[PDB]
Amino acid sequence: MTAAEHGLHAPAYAWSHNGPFETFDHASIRRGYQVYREVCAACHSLDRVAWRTLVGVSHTNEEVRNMAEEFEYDDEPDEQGNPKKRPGKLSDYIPGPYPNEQAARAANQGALPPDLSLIVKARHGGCDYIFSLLTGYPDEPPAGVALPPGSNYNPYFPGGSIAMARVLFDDMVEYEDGTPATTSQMAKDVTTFLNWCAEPEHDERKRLGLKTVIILSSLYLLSIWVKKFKWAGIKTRKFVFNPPK
Amino acid sequence: QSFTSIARIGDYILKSPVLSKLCVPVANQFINLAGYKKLGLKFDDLIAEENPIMQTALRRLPEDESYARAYRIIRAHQTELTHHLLPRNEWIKAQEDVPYLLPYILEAEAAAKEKDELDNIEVSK
Amino acid sequence: SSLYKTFFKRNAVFVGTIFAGAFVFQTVFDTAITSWYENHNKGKLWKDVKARIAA
Amino acid sequence: KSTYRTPNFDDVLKENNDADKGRSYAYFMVGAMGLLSSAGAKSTVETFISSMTATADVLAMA
Amino acid sequence: MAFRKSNVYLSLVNSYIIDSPQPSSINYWWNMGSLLGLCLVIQIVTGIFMAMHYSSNIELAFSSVEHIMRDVHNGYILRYLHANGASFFFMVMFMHMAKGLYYGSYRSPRVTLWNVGVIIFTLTIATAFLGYCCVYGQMSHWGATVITNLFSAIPFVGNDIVSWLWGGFSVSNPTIQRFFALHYLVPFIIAAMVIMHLMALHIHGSSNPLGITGNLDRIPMHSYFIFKDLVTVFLFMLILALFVFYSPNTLGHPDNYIPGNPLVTPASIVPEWYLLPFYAILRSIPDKLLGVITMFAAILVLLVLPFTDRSVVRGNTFKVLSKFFFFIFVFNFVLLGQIGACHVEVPYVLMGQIATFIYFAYFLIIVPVISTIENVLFYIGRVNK
Amino acid sequence: GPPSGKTYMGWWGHMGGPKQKGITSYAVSPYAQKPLQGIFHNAVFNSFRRFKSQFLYVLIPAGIYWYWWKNGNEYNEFLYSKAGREELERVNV
Ligand code: HEC
Ligand code: HEC
Ligand code: HEC
Ligand SMILES: COc1c(O)c(C)c(C/C=C(\C)CC/C=C(\C)CC/C=C(/C)CC/C=C(\C)CC/C=C(\C)CCC=C(C)C)c(O)c1OC
Ligand SMILES: C/C=C(C)/C=C/C=C/[C@H](OC)[C@@H](C)[C@@H](OC)[C@@H](C)CCc1oc2c(O)c(OC)cc(OC)c2c(=O)c1C
Repeated sequence: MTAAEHGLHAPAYAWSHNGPFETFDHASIRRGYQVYREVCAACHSLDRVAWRTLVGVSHTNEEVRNMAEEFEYDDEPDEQGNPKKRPGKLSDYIPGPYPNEQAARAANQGALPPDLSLIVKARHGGCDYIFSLLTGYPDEPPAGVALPPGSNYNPYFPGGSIAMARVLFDDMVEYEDGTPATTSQMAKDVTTFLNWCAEPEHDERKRLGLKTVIILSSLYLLSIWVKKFKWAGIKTRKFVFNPPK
Repeated sequence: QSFTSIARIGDYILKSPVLSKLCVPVANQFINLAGYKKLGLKFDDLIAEENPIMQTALRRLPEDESYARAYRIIRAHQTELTHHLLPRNEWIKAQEDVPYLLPYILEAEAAAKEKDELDNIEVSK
Repeated sequence: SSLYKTFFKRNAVFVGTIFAGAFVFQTVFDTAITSWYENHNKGKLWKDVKARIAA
Repeated sequence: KSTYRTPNFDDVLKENNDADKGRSYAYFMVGAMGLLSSAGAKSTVETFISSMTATADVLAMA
Repeated sequence: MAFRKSNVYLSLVNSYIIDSPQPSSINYWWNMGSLLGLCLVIQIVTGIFMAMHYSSNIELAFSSVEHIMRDVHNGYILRYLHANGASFFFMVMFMHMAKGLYYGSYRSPRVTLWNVGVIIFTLTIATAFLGYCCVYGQMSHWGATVITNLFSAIPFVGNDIVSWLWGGFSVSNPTIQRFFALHYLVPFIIAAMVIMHLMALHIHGSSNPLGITGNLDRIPMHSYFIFKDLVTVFLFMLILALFVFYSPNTLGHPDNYIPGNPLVTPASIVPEWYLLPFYAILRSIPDKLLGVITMFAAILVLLVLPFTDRSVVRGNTFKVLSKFFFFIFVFNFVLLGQIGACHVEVPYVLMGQIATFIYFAYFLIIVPVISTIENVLFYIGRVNK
Repeated sequence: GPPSGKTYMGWWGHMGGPKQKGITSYAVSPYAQKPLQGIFHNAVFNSFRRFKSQFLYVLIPAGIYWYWWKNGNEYNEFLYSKAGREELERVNV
């Protein structure tokens, strides 16, 4: 199939979480959340992530509580049955920008910004893809490419024509920890944050794997030895034939 | 495939000097590559025995050949399980790789075929 | 290995001792692994990030 | 050949200066396999049993 | 006599696992069967614990699986074990089948054993498909759509069978709820078929790598093979563990992390890897009916081998031409799989059609021709007259 | 119990094999044997033999298929590049 239709292969960046013994970098997760809140959240929902999961990961119990309370959620009807709102709690899920699909399409030239809860696992390339997409918008499309009105060119997206315009620009965010908010830095951070949203069990999963693999390896090496011992009499057994008179 | 049939085709090739000089050398090379002789086996020891013809045949085999087949088979399993081959001096030589069970098999197939023929004979008046 | 004959003296290890040793192993092994893991990832953990935060 | 003439096992037999040499090694291996298995089985059982405890999303402090 | 022999229940255990006489020479290729029983157990246990947290309603299925992944303690371990285990179940089954093919295990007196195995294989393929649909991701919806549609190729009543399977106008709630119910049931029917498989195995015992009788030298299952089985059980668990903990999604499809959408079929749709060779076979026939008939025939043709293998010796160990063509068959099968993973494009379409021919030609032409030639070669190479 | 059909395998004491006579076997307790460490120096060069006889049966069919695969792939790549769009229109429909 043509290269344009397939999309440009995303290269392999040196993510700090790549490697069997590597955990996520939690400071990057912390920063990624800010980029998500200040840039992405205007068009992208994050439906599967509950506030409580942030605690002990990227924020404190107090910080998350404040963040949740900035949003109103439907509450149980009062004594008389009329509906009533309520500030958010830790048990709630991060709210999305649109009330329904139709309202989301209207605000984006008819396109639908997907939920990002699983985006890292729902695309070949994973982090490499997401990062590359965000930092891969050329100022001008290659010569000859007739880009439809309202569309944008990005070599990493299949078909090259994507409905999301470039949204990351240098210093559009003021990192709370003082880090220089370059576009590639912000891309690196949200992407790390989105990987955690999709794989919250990552750090713990690899820790368990380490114990599991050590025990199983030992059991394997050990069983070989035990088997050879139990078979030694059979393996070294010897026969002699003396034809009967 | 019956041994009567393998014999029919094989003998036809063996008689005709055209085919006989063309095939046998190929067949000889095939037999050496097979490798069964390195385990101490004779080809006839390799015939699948779980059928009535082969049971009739093995039953009719003289004692001495029977005890011999038994030793060769046991020796082959033991060598196979040790992942080795026998020392070269113990391999079966071509002169020894004789079709010792073949005559008993052919005889039983003929007896069997005749019964099948006689049980189904039509009659004309 | 005479180290074996001191503890078990030519006899195999009995299930009771095996079970008991397993409970011990479970705890020891877990701490050893968690320690190495957290150390290998020093700087990236939330523990480390919280130290550089004050609010 | 005479059945009383036992074939050569020299290549397999250990020069017995330490009688319980193979026994100690075998029993240590068997014992260690028994230990790591029991710990493994215990961990497997707890993993499954704990999947039935209250889920993270239902521990709401009303 | 010993209690293990006298007790009604224990004697079954004794005759099948303790005193069962095994041919002394079976190699590690004979360890696959126990690995298959182990796989069956892993799938059943992990599936029941997950069922406890799963909702089959089409509106909740995908989220209920995300709930298992996020909120259930050790939930991701159960799901990843189940998903990766299904793949491992197929890898081992192919090896178990390939072993049978190579050693003439399908031959008399083990024909019944082989036939039951073919049934288990069909049931296992159906069970995995039903499970895959339960996730209700994009691949789930379209997989359910495409596969239930296979039956529309049946003349006259085909579309009726499909609407009946669906429970409506298209793959919807009724469909996913019945597929979960059926996914839970089939594993138990497979278990009953495995017992029938072991029953046929017991009357004649296992075969061996030499292809000849094992009656002159047997050793008890207990101790020898129990511990030899243990060696591969751990190696199997180690490798499964590497995937479950270190690379849990490498054997799946990213599109199944997207909720099913009835109005859009992804351009990236690709069947599960273990179904690729069959998919390729179907795709190679440019006709609807014939495509589905040929694909099903690719499975049923396995039943023909006891009749087309004309050899007078069981197995390929001492057969030069048969060994060569066996490997042509294996690699041809891998090719069929690589073609299934490719686009319906020029070089690929023709290669798939030729590989499909080679697949069927192996059972119907190559084996009978080659086995006959080998029969004759064995004869003229020793008869001096 | 109920009559059982004749098979090709019996049980200990009546396995169904032919009568054995003249064969004498010998064995030595695994306990009396040199603990697992001798599988080297004596059992190393001897190994790798059950693949030196087999690799050709595996390699040749593998080679044929890998080459065939590489070729068709590289041809597909050419067909979908600029240089091959002419040939593409020809071989396509
Ligand atoms: C609204 C103006 C947007 C903002 C702010 C961001 N995104 Fe977006 N995104 C938007 C649309 C309209 C689309 C649809 C694209 C299409 O052609 O259908 C998207 C899509 C994405 C995707 C998915 C791409 C794919 O492979 O299908 C990703 C990974 C994505 N967006 C990421 C992303 C991030 C991380 C953002 C903040 C840094 C961000 N988006 C902002 C619209 C808008
Ligand atoms: C209820 C008991 C139950 C049994 C018994 C069971 N499963 Fe499942 N299986 C499930 C549930 C629940 C799901 C959905 C969760 C999931 O996706 O893993 C599932 C999903 C699947 C999936 C999809 C995996 C994925 O990608 O998420 C496959 C494939 C599968 N099962 C294969 C099997 C096989 C093969 C067997 C039997 C040999 C089996 N299952 C037995 C309950 C069961
Ligand atoms: C289509 C073929 C086929 C399938 C599928 C199959 N089997 Fe078998 N099985 C056989 C044959 C044939 C043998 C006899 C092999 C021999 O002795 O040479 C066998 C033997 C066995 C053995 C004995 C040990 C061994 O590996 O030879 C066990 C145990 C076994 N199978 C279990 C299973 C289980 C469990 C499943 C599936 C869940 C399964 N089989 C599926 C064909 C099959
Ligand atoms: C002649 O050759 C042989 C041979 O004969 C045999 C037997 C073996 C050995 C292998 C086997 C016997 C394999 C057998 C496997 C099976 C019979 C599989 C049966 C499968 C099942 C899944 C059983 C059903 C189980 C359950 C319902 C339990 C799950 C549920 C639970 C734990 C409930 C949980 C709930 C709560 C509330 C705690 C060989 O290896 C062999 O060749 C060397
Ligand atoms: C209620 C129970 C029912 C209805 C059971 C039905 C069982 C059917 C068969 O099993 C016996 C069937 C699964 C088996 O055919 C022999 C497989 C090889 C089918 C292979 C198969 O997979 C696909 C797939 O997985 C997809 O996913 C995204 C998409 C697909 O197209 C794009 C296919 C496809 O085109 C084919 C042929």
